[PDB]
Amino acid sequence: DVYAQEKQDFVQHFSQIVRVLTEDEMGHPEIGDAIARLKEVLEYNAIGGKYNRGLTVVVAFRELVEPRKQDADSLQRAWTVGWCVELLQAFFLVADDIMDSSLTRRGQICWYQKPGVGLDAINDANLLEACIYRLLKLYCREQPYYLNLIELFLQSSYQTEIGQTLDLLTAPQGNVDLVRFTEKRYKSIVKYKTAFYSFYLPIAAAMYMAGIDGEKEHANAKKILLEMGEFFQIQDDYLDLFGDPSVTGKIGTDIQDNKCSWLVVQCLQRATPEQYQILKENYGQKEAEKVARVKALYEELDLPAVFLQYEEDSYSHIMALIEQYAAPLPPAVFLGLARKIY
Amino acid sequence: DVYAQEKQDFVQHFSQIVRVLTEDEMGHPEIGDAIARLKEVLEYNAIGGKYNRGLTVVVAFRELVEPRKQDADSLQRAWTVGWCVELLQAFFLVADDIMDSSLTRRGQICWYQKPGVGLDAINDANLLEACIYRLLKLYCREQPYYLNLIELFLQSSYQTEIGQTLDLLTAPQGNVDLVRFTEKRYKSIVKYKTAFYSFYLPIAAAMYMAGIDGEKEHANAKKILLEMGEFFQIQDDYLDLFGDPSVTGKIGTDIQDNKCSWLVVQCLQRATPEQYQILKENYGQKEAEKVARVKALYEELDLPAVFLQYEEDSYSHIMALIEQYAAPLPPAVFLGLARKIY
Ligand SMILES: O=P(O)(O)C(Nc1cncc(-c2ccc(OC3CC3)cc2)c1)P(=O)(O)O
Ligand SMILES: O=P(O)(O)C(Nc1cncc(-c2ccc(OC3CC3)cc2)c1)P(=O)(O)O
Ligand code: NI
Ligand code: NI
Ligand code: NI
Ligand code: NI
Ligand code: NI
Ligand code: NI
Repeated sequence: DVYAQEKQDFVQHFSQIVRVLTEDEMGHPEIGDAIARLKEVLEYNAIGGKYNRGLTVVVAFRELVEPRKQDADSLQRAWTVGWCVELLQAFFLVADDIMDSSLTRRGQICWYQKPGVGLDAINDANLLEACIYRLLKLYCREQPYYLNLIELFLQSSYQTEIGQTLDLLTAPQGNVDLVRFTEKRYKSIVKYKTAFYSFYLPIAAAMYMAGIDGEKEHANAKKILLEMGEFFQIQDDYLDLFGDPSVTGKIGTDIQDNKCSWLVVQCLQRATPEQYQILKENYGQKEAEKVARVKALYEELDLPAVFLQYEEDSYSHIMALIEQYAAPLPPAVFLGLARKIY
Repeated sequence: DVYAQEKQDFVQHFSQIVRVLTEDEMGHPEIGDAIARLKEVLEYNAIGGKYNRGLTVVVAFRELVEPRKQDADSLQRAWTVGWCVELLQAFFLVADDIMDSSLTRRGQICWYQKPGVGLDAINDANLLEACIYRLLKLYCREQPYYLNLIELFLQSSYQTEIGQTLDLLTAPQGNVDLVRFTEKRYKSIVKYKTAFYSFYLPIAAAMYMAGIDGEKEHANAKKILLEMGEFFQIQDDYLDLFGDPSVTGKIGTDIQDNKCSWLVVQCLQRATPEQYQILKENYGQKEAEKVARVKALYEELDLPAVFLQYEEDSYSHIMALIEQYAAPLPPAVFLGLARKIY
């Protein structure tokens, strides 16, 4: 597994990231305390996940750059850009966990729930975002791809934010409207909130670093990657209720938060009138017994089986897209990523 | 007054900003509802202030670009970049108002306090930030200053965020430590949280648009502008307690929020032991009668008089800095801005 193989060098590069994002400001001692908070923020919120998004930059870089061009410095830049993706994820999750009223993340209490943090986490999240552009400047300003990367990160953030807006719009608190939860709406939400940044961004970043900047190449890659990302968000939704939190590292809130989850969409597609009313009466509310009734209804409708069938069909479809669209990139770039997520 | 003179054309350019930040996504109808929320967000949070930061870009542009180079399109770009500064301010204020537990802003309820908004405002604030880079791309991508502007905005955001971190660190909730509130610490906080983005950013943006990209020119401008910005934040702190909210458009929260305000710093400098204990017992707490005791102590110490004397000395100092550092830029660039704020 090329990911488990690159993981150790990638993870060890973190203290170098933290050191340069502190060292860069030691010529201004007056911001010492702020920089110390930044370090706490990075340590708590950028470490402890699987690193799949950042590692995808590194793995793809190795597979797209001619081995003779992979010198020490280029590899440093690839690990930094990987870490930029992870910092973006860290920004996103800190803010998302506040907006979703989440409890735990990567097996520890959400940053905003720590005593003494609370809504100061809004600023911390944004500092994580700023660090991306500081690293890009420090490591990539002289490279021909510098502006492509800055623009890719900004664009990906805008897309992701538009997706979060749809997520939040489709899920008003205290307001049960199941008529909004359609398959068409679900697909749009997950394309924007998740697929672009989790799948397109890291590969595209590696493509740009390899000098692959053509509009058609990027469009073909994106065809595969946005579909992979849709599957990934369906799986996240499934695991929100049916996943083991000792493995997922977090407690699900989608039912309580009135979310347009893939589960509720599949539920509505299959439910009788009587089952629809049950869902209506119990969805979107904090009460544990109401949530349990929703989970029981999903179990009654065999949604776990439906998901396992979906995962098989999705995997086959993604593989067919790789056959259609991978060239001229090595298919391994996409296969290695599919292996991680399926 | 050159500001009141440019204000109308600037403010009318807003519906064009809103139209291009909607029109740009009409080739993706699936995000319609998100774009509609974005429009509400822009209307509520980018309109109703004095527009001093955005107008400074426009005024400076007119004074720094040779009149023969001020064609229709360049002026559009100057109004857009002005609006970028205002969108940055909109991002900042939406998030700040949440973190400060504020009630009103520009004479209406804070966006996050509207029923149905609440912490979804975290995402709205970030969308405002994303819009900056979308406008820069749409209007300035072909210009030689495009990367300078992207980098200036990102840098200014990072500085501002580091300043907000210090603000929040120096003001822990439920925790009265007046020993932290020193003059040295106060200056650092306000340089970073306010001076860079409110004063340096808009002028620098105009400088870059005029092709003035030299490190020394920018450093000289910054010497004036960071001091102006310190004065501006002292004044904001004074008005937080002593300003008329029908004029400021907002209710102050600095005492309740345990802030390192210029007022509390001046208070500590002058207070007897007995007055120190009063401050200690009453600062940083929600109770209206405690806040009132703090205000009474500041009045007992003639802090309003101290502020009026400060404003006179600061104005003279800023004018002396303009004499030292304005050349070769027209002094009017700095004088017009000083006139607005003093
Ligand atoms: O990991 P989680 O299951 O919490 C998922 N988290 C997730 C997935 N995709 C995008 C985001 C995201 C991105 C930006 C956000 O806010 C921007 C201002 C920060 C919030 C959330 C968050 P979700 O809540 O969608 O089920
Ligand atoms: O207008 P206000 O009096 O509320 C002032 N607002 C203000 C002044 N300077 C900087 C900010 C600011 C910037 C970024 C922020 O958070 C970034 C993630 C958004 C929060 C606040 C906010 P302050 O609270 O400092 O007295
Ligand atoms: Ni979430
Ligand atoms: Ni979410
Ligand atoms: Ni989820
Ligand atoms: Ni405030
Ligand atoms: Ni504040
Ligand atoms: Ni204030």
